[PDB]
Amino acid sequence: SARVSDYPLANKHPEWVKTATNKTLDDFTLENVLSNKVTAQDMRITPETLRLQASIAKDAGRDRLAMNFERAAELTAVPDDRILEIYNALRPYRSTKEELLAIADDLESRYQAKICAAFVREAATLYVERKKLKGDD
Amino acid sequence: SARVSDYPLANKHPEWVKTATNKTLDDFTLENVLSNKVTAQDMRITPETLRLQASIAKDAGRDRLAMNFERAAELTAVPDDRILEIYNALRPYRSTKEELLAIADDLESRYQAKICAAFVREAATLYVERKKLKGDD
Amino acid sequence: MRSKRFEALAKRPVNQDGFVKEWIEEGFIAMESPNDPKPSIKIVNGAVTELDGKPVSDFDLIDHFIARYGINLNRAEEVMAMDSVKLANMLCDPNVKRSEIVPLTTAMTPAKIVEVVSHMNVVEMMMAMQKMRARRTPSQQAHVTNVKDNPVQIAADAAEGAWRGFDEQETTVAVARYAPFNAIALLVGSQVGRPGVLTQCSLEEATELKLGMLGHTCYAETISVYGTEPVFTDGDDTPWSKGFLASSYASRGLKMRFTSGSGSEVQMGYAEGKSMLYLEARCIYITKAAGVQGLQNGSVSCIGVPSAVPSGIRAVLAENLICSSLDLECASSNDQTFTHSDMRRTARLLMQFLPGTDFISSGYSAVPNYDNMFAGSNEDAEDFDDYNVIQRDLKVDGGLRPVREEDVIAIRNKAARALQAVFAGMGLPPITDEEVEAATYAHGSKDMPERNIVEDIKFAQEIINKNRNGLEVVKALAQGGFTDVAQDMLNIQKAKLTGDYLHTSAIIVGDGQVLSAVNDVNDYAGPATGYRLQGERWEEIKNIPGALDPN
Amino acid sequence: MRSKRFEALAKRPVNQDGFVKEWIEEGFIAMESPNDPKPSIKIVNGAVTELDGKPVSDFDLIDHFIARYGINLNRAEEVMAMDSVKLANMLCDPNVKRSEIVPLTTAMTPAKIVEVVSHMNVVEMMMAMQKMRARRTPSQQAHVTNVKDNPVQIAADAAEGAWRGFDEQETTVAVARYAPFNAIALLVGSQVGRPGVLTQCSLEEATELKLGMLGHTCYAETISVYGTEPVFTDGDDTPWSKGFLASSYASRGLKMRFTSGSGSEVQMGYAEGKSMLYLEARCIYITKAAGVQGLQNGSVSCIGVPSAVPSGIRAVLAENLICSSLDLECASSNDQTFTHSDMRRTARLLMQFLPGTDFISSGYSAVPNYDNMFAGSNEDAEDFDDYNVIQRDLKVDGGLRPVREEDVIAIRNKAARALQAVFAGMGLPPITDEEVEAATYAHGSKDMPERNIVEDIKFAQEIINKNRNGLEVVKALAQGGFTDVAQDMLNIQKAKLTGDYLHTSAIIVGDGQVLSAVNDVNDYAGPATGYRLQGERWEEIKNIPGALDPN
Amino acid sequence: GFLTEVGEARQGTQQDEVIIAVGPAFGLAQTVNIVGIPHKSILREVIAGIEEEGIKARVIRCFKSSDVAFVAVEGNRLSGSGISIGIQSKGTTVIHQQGLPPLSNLELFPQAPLLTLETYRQIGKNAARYAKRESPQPVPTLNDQMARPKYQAKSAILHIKETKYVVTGKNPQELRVA
Amino acid sequence: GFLTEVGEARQGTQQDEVIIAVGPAFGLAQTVNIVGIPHKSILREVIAGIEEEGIKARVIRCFKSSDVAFVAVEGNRLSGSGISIGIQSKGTTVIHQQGLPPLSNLELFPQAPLLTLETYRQIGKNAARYAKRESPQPVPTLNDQMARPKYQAKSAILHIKETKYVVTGKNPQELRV
Ligand SMILES: [K+]
Ligand SMILES: [K+]
Ligand SMILES: [N+]
Ligand SMILES: [N+]
Ligand SMILES: [N+]
Ligand SMILES: [N+]
Repeated sequence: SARVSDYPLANKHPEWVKTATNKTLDDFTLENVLSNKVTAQDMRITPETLRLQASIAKDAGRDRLAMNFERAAELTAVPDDRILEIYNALRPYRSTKEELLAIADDLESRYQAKICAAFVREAATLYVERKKLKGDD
Repeated sequence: SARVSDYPLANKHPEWVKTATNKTLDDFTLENVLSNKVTAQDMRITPETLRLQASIAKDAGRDRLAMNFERAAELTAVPDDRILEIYNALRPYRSTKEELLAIADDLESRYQAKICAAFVREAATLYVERKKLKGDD
Repeated sequence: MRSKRFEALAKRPVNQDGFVKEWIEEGFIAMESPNDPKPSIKIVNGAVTELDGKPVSDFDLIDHFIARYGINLNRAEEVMAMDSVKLANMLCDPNVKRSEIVPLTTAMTPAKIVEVVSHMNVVEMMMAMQKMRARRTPSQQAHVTNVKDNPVQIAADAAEGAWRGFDEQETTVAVARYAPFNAIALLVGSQVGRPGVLTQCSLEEATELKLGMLGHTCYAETISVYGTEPVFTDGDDTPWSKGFLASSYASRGLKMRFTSGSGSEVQMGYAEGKSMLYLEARCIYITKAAGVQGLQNGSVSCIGVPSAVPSGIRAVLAENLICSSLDLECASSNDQTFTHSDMRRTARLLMQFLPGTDFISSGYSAVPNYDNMFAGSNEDAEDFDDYNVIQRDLKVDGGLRPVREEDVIAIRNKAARALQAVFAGMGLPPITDEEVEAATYAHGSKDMPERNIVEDIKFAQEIINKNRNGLEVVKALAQGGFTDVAQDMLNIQKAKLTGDYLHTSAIIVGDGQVLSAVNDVNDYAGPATGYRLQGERWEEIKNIPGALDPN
Repeated sequence: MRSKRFEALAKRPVNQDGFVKEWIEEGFIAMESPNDPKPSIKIVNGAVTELDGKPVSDFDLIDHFIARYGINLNRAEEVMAMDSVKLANMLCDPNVKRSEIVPLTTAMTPAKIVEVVSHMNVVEMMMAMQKMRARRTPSQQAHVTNVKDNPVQIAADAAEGAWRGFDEQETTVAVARYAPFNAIALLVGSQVGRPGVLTQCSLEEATELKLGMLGHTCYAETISVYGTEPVFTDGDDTPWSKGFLASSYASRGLKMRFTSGSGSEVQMGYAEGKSMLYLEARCIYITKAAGVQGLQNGSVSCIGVPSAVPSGIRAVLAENLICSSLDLECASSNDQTFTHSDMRRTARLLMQFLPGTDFISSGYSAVPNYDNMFAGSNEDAEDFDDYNVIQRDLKVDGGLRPVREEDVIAIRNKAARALQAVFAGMGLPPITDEEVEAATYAHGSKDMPERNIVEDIKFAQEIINKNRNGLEVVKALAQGGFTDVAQDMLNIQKAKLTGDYLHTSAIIVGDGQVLSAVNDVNDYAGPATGYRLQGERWEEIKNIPGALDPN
Repeated sequence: GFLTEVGEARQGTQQDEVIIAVGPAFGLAQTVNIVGIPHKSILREVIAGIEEEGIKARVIRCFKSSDVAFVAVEGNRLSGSGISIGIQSKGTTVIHQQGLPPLSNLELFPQAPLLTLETYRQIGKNAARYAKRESPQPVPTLNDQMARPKYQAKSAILHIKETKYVVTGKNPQELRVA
Repeated sequence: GFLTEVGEARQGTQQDEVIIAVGPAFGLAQTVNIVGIPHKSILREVIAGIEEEGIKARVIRCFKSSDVAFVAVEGNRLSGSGISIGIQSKGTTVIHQQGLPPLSNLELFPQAPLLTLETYRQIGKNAARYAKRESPQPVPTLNDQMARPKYQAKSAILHIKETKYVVTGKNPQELRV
């Protein structure tokens, strides 16, 4: 658990910051990019980092910000296209309760995104009540 | 003495404002002006009134204002043209120490404007030191 | 090869304004100058021996006057030791009463109080002003003049100004000899717009006092004071001559205030290396010392000097704050042109407008600026609609209101016929029915028939040389079938007899009701307290022209 | 017969503005409406059963979202019982710490907090905003667009904006398909003006997210939320879809905030009879609930609705205050046209300018308004000199600075050549030397050579369809002889990896140094405390063009 | 009364048509756009621009939502070409394409006050051009910084009024342009 | 150097003259008014306007004060007709009358930037007209609301510089053009 004192990570604990492929903040130089020793696949924020920031946000008195960072940590594992699919699925009149619940299961089982999975189940339940499911318009 | 609880005089104690002719603020109607029962000579603020206001200003925590009202009560007795004469006399390089001291004596003995007389003597003394008497330009 | 971006910016009006780099030597610096004296006070046997690092042996007339009359020496040393930051905090703290502040501020030295407000940014200064303003209710003052000293126009424009909300109006002359006419016109029109509106005619000191003696003015404002002895001398007075003049106006039952403003010393050659704020502080104290109830400051007519240097407009608000904090009525300028930019001038005005002062403007031009004989106001007749809109936008009482053309026209007309009757009665160069209708629909002198200046100038001086007083005007009105206006003028006369309106911030509203800092004590204590725009006044401010009912 | 006075006033620009009379049934009232709910909170077993007079059985998605995530239920009931006037007093009291406030406000219900700020006038609101603003240092955001979606111009203007001081810049498109080009141009130009300047491209949600995934934007701001369920629906989202979208942006290392603003519900047909302020309050809480760090509000694009009614602009400042008080970064609008009057728009701007906010303007137009694709900003390129002058006048840091033509020209040129090299490298429709030089000296698109829109539109879509990411841009720059710019682009990408700039109010200054509310905590405690314009920054603000030296 | 509702609109069978979807009050409760141009003249010109390109024009009225984007989407669903044109009584117009997100489009005209009858003809023409799967130059961008200052309040009010004719679940109605 | 100091100016003998009193730096430290008009051209035109009326013109330099009002007064006391014309290097001009309060006058021109050579000729002729004890139509009122915005700062600077040449107690000096 990091705290305000530990922030900014880039300044206080740069070593705490490692990428998906496991590269250092320093490894991202023009050269390593031109020689491809580092590529787009090495430049994604890790769920670890996001969780260190949620800790700092919590220490800064921002629980909701931390919660958001928590969910974000879970989503770093979800493919770009799948993220867009989920988001669209949550928009008004797009899905059926079943499809949302199905999205939830996938999030939890395939991605271990428990937090996000419950968020989606909650939406599903409320979407029924407030009529924002496919066919409700 | 007149208090802030007595202000506005016109509202609280109208009778406190009467001319030396026992005329009241109400006798100042167009009628009495067209019939001349009331003239420009009946329309001057009396030293009594001004002293009532000085009291009120003092009660309002404004001593400088009351002091100004006190000097004003003294000047209600000085002729318009004499007022103008004194004022001019106090302007830069207009008079000599003697003339100012002379004005002072006049104020004190002829108009019994004690306070204003001292004010002028004070000026006279400082005008010497600061060089604002005639010939100092 | 020029950048079209900068060519577009180069054409901007704001770039026509006069800007300069600080010149510490000649006091060409708004405030917080290095040459300004450090606050200090040394009292012996009840008399100041040292004031702001200066020994009494070197006191000039201003030091002397300030030291002897301007400072509450009983708490002077006590407050001097207090922390200026702490004091500045108290000014804007919504929870420190104005009544708790004044005893401390009126005990500070010029340098001390300047040091205090200098620790503040404009948001803090406004927060403080709403609390320090003497009168609880804010008000406005307008200029009513024209390039031809045309009396018919003045009476008309004056009646409109009064109709729009101005509680104090002021006129002046292009050609001095015209004064009596202007003053009478102003007085007559104002009373038609709204009985109670106080009127003044700004002239040379001695001349203006006589005009008041003759009964053609309700009060006087431009009774000047200056920050340095040399400049005060060129002003043709001393702290004593002006103090005397202050008590003379009072002895005639006339309300008055002094006029000062940042930058005048610089404009007149002798700033004595001090900042405009420091010098202006001296003027504020001279005013206090004299026993004068209010002051017209905030640079006023020399607005172009502090505005040309850094933090100039912030300094302008600072001096207004020093004034109110010293328990003095403040007619906060916003009456003189200093910029070609609407954005810039609006920013300058909002400093006083937002928090509100005794007189948000001590000269909003009630006529288009080409007719403004004070060389232009920060606002004029053409801004009226915008002013009512900003009042509506921010829910701020700017002291004015939206009006109907039909009403304005009627009032302007009644004011022209009223004056016509006065001129006929007193046997002065006649006002033709053409001039009357012209003045009824004019926007400025451009719409007025040319008058015989030489003839008016004659009869104008005659009123003075033959001591023709205001009663002649009251009678002419009465015989002219204007019994109403005549009584109104008499009622104004009554006020001078009772002296109520001689008190701090006093103005006359409603049915000849004085409204001053005595009976309308500002009681600001944070949100939901103090003056609040609401009720009928709010409804009045809300109803501007163009507000379509969405149905 | 017409009064010339009113004819002159009738021609006034402000009279071209749209004004309306309150229509309470359709929520066409800025704030303090009678249909607004009274504050209330009822919690059972840690779950709200009643929110502002509304029973949970009736909650819409907004109520549900707010009740469950937006309010600290631990202190909710305690704060509800507190006196709203006392609370409002605490907001503007310079001696009540921001850290003491936040725990209370973040526990209030939408109606509760609205009731509090409504007890305030704009002066008290500003006094509070200077203390409630999350980041200690104020900042600015600019619009960088043009009617032709011309990429060369965008790059140049972006470089200038960055040079003038903007720490966040935003572009958008006239023709959607152009987006990729605008985004890249904006990002390239900005980094040339000042490495660290964050950039965004406002598009339809799903589209904007993908553009951020491809690496062509630094953050996203126009992630909308609404005050009523039916309007949120036509907005094509729910509190959950947006909350999810917020977490998605964060999971890619991108900083983001929501966008709302008074009047949107009215503009979109369903105000549900509530005041613009109450509904906006719900948006502010929707934002807090979602875990989003900041919010762009203060009416924003619907500024024409609240400004048409009484106290509209006062309501705009109030919503900005609700935002900051709720411990959220606030990009305070001042980015949209609502009036033909310079005076009027200036007044609206000063409400945030004077006290300072995280982003004084969330879209000051860095190009002349004819090129502003958000249908006009409350300020634009032609106001640049006036803005620097007001800064100098009031000694207020507006986040910008005076600049030299020679410098602007250079930076604008380097940005055109850089983008040219980017386009050549990625094999996009070429940028000819004519276009480069044109962009170097342009003031707007009128000065730019016509481009093959059909061709650009093609390659623009290709970048999307073939998922061409920002690395292609970094390499093109490197091989194009712009090693420095490529590195800078890289450094900005490294910021996304660390997550530091995802915190409240974060921006990147100096040498890749994040500046947020975490390491730049606002510590306002009255005069001489908190942020103060001074030192070299003040010197920078003072040196505007035209300042002559008297010597 | 130039518009007559003739039963629920059905999906288009041939790709040579473009659907014009208008708000629930278009031609009814409201008969002119934000700046006075009669609805009849507007539709006529849009129709003209479409046919002028060799494409058929089919007009329907949407009720599920008064929002112009959704009105257009309801339309592109029934369009044999997949291209439709949404128009609110106040004038706002959009060129939509079946398959695009609701709040996305091919071309948008965000400032109703600036559209002229020539503009409406241009819109219908480009729509017909998109139906023929061509890549027409976008209709020139119209932008007036003072548009909102002068008409936003009116725009909101007109929309408030049209929205009163919104009916949830009520499918589009094909119209007979008398 | 069109001006030469010829000893302390003496009181006027006949009422057929009008005195032109100019600041201590007029024609010296400063040679043009606030808007570039050469002092020589201004003086020449004022003199012309004077004589064109049949009155003699006598030019003097005041030192006691740089204030235009007092400069004019120092002059009206030596004027055989009692009328004088004060002019500061920056251009500000005033028509004074012996016996009038220092800060009062017959005619004043408070906006130097708006004065043209034709105006200065008008000034000189009305002055000569006042010396003949006539009642001339006052010179048309010139007023520019932007005058101050553009020139007040400059005005103050110029005046600050001319004031450096003020000498207390030093009586006026007769001038030769
Ligand atoms: K005034
Ligand atoms: K923005
Ligand atoms: N005066
Ligand atoms: N001053
Ligand atoms: N967006
Ligand atoms: N909102």
